[PDB]
Amino acid sequence: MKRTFQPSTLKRARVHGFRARMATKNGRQVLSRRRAKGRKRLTV
Amino acid sequence: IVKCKPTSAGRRFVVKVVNQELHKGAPYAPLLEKKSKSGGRNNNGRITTRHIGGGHKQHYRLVDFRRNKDGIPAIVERVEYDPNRTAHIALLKYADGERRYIIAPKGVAAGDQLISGIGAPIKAGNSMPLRNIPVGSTVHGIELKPGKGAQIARSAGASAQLVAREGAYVTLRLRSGEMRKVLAECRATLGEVSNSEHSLRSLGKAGATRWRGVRPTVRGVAMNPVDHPHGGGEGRTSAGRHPVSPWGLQTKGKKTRSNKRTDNMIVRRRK
RNA sequence: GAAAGACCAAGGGUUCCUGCGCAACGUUAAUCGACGCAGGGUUAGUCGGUUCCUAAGGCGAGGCUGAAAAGCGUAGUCGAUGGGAAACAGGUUAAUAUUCCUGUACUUCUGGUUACUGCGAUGGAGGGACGGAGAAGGCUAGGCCAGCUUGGCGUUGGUUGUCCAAGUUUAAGGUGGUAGGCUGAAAUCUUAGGUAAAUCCGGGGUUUCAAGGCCGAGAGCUGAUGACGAGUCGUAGAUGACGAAGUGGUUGAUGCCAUGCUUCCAAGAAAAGCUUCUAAGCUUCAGGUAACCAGGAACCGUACCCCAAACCGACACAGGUGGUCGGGUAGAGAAUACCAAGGCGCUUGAGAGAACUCGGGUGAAGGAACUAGGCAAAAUGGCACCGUAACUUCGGGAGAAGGUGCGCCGGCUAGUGAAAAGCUCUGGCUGGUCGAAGAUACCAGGCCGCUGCGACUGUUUAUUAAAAACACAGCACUCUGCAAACACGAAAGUGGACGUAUAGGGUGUGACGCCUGCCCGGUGCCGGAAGGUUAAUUGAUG
RNA sequence: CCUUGUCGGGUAAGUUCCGACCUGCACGAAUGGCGUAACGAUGGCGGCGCUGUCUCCACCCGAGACUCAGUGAAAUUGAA
RNA sequence: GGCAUGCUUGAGGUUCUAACUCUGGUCCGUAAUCCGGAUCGAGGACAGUGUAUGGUGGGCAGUUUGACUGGGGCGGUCUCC
Repeated sequence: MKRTFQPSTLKRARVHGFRARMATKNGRQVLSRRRAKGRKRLTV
Repeated sequence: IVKCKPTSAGRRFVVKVVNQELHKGAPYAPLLEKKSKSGGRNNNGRITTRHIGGGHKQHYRLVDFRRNKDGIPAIVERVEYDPNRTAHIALLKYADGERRYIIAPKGVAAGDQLISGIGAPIKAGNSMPLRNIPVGSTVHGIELKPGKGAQIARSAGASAQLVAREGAYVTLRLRSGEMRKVLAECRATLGEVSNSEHSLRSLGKAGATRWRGVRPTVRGVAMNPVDHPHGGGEGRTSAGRHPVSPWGLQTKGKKTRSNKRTDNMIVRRRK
């Protein structure tokens, strides 16, 4: 039956994208923390 | 006002109000605009007022309350239905076009009243200031601050009575029973509001309320103690607290006015 | 075969195609592969995007509010699942085509030219621009029949035939302005309105005339003398050339006219392009008006899967996934049975025919004796006519119960169109006849009598509880006079409500009918102040 | 509660059902009281038709179980 | 005693506008009516807001509610002669 994940690219970018994280103040701290660990991606 | 024949389980107790004076189909288009449905939700997004939702599309109609045109004879075209209101509204036409909606008085379908600092003075539908009218009359559409517009006695079949006059203040007795002193230069309108065939209606079925914009309510004794102070229990309990709001407010009689700024303008409290 | 077929949207990300391979994978073997290595392969003015305009909603200069972060919001500018110009037919490919190729089209823009000429806003008006249900119609796609061409002469018994098989195709756009719908028209003066102005719209006056005018499927003609065409002829396997018939009668939609029409209350999106008006500017060059040759239409996506082994479920997983197309014979029917186009044989096989387990078929004589309980199985089931109870809110109960008829072959009587001819079909009641059996198969009501509870349709514990629970229309009590009670918010403010006591919040009971008794001591709320006690604040006196 | 109270009906036989009595341990009037046509995938009884439910099982048809070739798990386990 | 009037002060009553208030009207910034500013209209020393203090306050929170016991719950018992 209906599993709990139905994919879409327009909903993914507006919630978890870069311009969404960079807009707020918590999200810019999510960027610096995830960058300074050294991850390859930063924008899932 | 007609009764319905029991053909189905919904049609057994429907009591309609039909009217053949109403203009069949069109609204006048420049006096019409967009209205959105709220859901009972403020700008935080949360529900403040409960039991609201759903319904039908409606256009807000710019009903004139000021009546600032003076010395112009106005002629009624027709009486229309208005969905965001319980009264009927009328379409006017002055001497030079400039059509306009107003709350319809008991007069209907091309009478020609006169809206002024005083003129033709007495009909149903003449607007004139509250000092130039006899005592004991019945008026509706009463301003309280001058220039602001009609606020009192405005719903279906409603009115107020003049009782006294002295000084700046012209006392009137409201429909509720409260007697206010009203400043004298606020305008008003002689007569009574049109549709009084409205307390004689019954919806009949559960889905008739639901397509008007009211959502089901649930009693407080059928909930848990975390949700409502009437709370849970075994079996049907008598809810052994004194009866109370879901926020802790005594509900079977507790005076709740605390304005303390307009108390001079009230003569007698509603009893 | 209303999918196990075709096609769009998501989503995926080279799985598509060809050479070379078979260690690993694939529930087995593999020469095979959606698997390895190497090449190849997506062509647009019109189809979708971007560009133009907006809905919910987001962000928000200045501005208010807040210990700080920050919150809310005006101008404004983002946001489609909606609104705004234009193209179809045939050929081609290992693999792409409404994109290339031939053929006929359509729309918009720029540069000159020519003939002229009041141009102008983001601002006014007009328009764009819309609900449910229902019924009249009018067409059309499609499907059959009948002709007509090319080929055939047999199943052994019959079959040159009144036989048999196949084929009988053709678009957008042009011209056309019909079925049908809406609509008074024209002149001429004038004007407390269209936040300025207006020669535009609105209102008023006179006069002349019957109405204009605006929408609109589709038929016919043309596109098309052309394409396509069974075939035939010239390793003729692949190709090159040629190519007959290409028509009439009926029956048609859930598809277009219809954004129409009538009716009913629950009273049914915005904004721009489009048409017109004028302000400032006007230099009336510029700008506009037609006419004309001349040229242009940028950039992204185009492969393959898409009720699936390529997407969501750890898998090549009986599950889940929005929208179009949808032929034939029976049938009311997109149900059901057999089939066309098209596609598949579900990636372990071979035996033998024990108990027992699962999914099924028939049964002597009984017919609930079984069991917590007729659970389960069996039975009933169609259409037409006859016939029908207590009870009732007078609708209903009710297709109550219960019963008869039905197949083939003959006698009668084997709408369409000249303001007239065949084919669908404009009847029903009479005979014969064959079977145990004529709704002959799949398809599809068990019925009745008493009683508890809840008036009903409805909703509820995703994954052991669908109820007598929750809802409900109806009833009563009480608070709320507008900067309202009330709620969310440190606050600004927003809901309530662009509503105004025939309204709005809260609490209980739950359609309808007959009714709702006594107790104000306890606790709560409301009313009253006379007197008692009673807070900081003052500070005499000792 | 005592309790399968007592009385009538239905069955050859009825701790349930229907109708009454009232001696209500412990009904009762908007935590509503008594009636009520039509509706329930609602609770309880009774009847006709019907039957492998059952006296009591007998036989037949498929897919597994069994044998042969290929691949090849799981929980469990101080040592036998 | 009081007489007068004063000087100051409390408590009450009425009235006035100039503080504050307006989720009133029309101008301006502005092409916006949010926010200001100008002017009239209403209320007016009230409302409202700081700070000190009374009352109400399961609306909300941190917590407490013993042992012996021929199972523990009920009951009985916890010290001295």
